[PDB]
Amino acid sequence: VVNVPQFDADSAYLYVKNQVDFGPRVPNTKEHVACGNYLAGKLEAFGAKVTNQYADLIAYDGTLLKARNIIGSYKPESKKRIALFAHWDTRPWADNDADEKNHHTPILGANDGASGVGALLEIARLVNQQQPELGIDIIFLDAEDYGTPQFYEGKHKEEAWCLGSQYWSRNPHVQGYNARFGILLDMVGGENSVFLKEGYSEEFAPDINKKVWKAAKKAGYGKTFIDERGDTITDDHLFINRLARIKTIDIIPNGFPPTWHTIHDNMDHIDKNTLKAVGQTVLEVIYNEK
Ligand SMILES: [Zn+2]
Repeated sequence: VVNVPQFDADSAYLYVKNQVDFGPRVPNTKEHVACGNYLAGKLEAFGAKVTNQYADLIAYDGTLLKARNIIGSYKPESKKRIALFAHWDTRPWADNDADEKNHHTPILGANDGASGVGALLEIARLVNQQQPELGIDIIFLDAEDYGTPQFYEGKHKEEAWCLGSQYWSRNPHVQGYNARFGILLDMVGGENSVFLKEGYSEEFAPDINKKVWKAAKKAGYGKTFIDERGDTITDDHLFINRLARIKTIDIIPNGFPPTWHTIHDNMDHIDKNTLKAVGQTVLEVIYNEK
C-alpha cells in the first residue's frame, strides 16, 4: 500500500492566515500584488516549477484587472497528471452582508479565497517530500470573485465570474497540457462545514466525485463528505470542464456558509479541522492514483 502523508492542519491554517494578513486580495491593489508574490514564492520554496500567467482581464464593468494565475508543477515531464485548483483573489464587495452599509466593503476572504489556497500549499509541501506517482499541478486562479455585485442594476452575466479560470482554460500554462482530472477547493476552512456532491461536478465528472467521496469515507471523513447531491454552483470548475475539457469537481460547502460575501469572512470562522478533512481526503485521492 502506498504511504499517504498526513496533512498538517496547523501548517495549512498558518498559510490561510498568512494570506489574510495581507488584507483583502482585491485585483489591482498592492495587497493582491504582495500576496501573489508570497504564493509564488512558497510554491517555489516547496519544490514546484512555477509558471506565472499574467493577463489583462476585463471585468463586468469594463475594468481591466491585472490578473496573475500561479501554477506550481511537480514531476513536470509526466504526461499523467492531476490538477488541483483554488482561487486566491477576494471579493471587493461584502454584497451579501446583513448591513447594507457594508455592501461596498472588501472582504478578508479567509474562507472564500484563502482556505483552498492554504490547503493546497500544505499539499504542495507534502508532494515535494514524497512524490505521488502522477504529476501534480497546483493552480491558483485569479479574478474568480469580481463578478457583478448584487447591487448592480443591469445584466448579471455568468461569465463575469471566474475570469482567471476562463483564461487558463483557453490558454494552458504549457502547450498540450492535459490532466486526468481536477479538483477545485472552494471555501474549505469554515467551522462545521459539510460537503455534498456538487451539480456540475456530477454532470461532468461523476466518477471523480465517486472517487473523492469514497476516499473521504475511508480516511474517516464520511460525516464531512456527505454522499448526497447538493446544489449546482457556478464556480471555476464549470469553465475548466467546458473550456479545458478536464473532468473537474468542486469541493464546496452545503446554502453557502453564513459568512459568504459578508465582512465576517475572517479567521474567527476558520477551523483547522475542516481544512484537515478536505486536505487529507485530497491526499488519499492523489497518492492512490496509478
Ligand atoms: Zn465569493
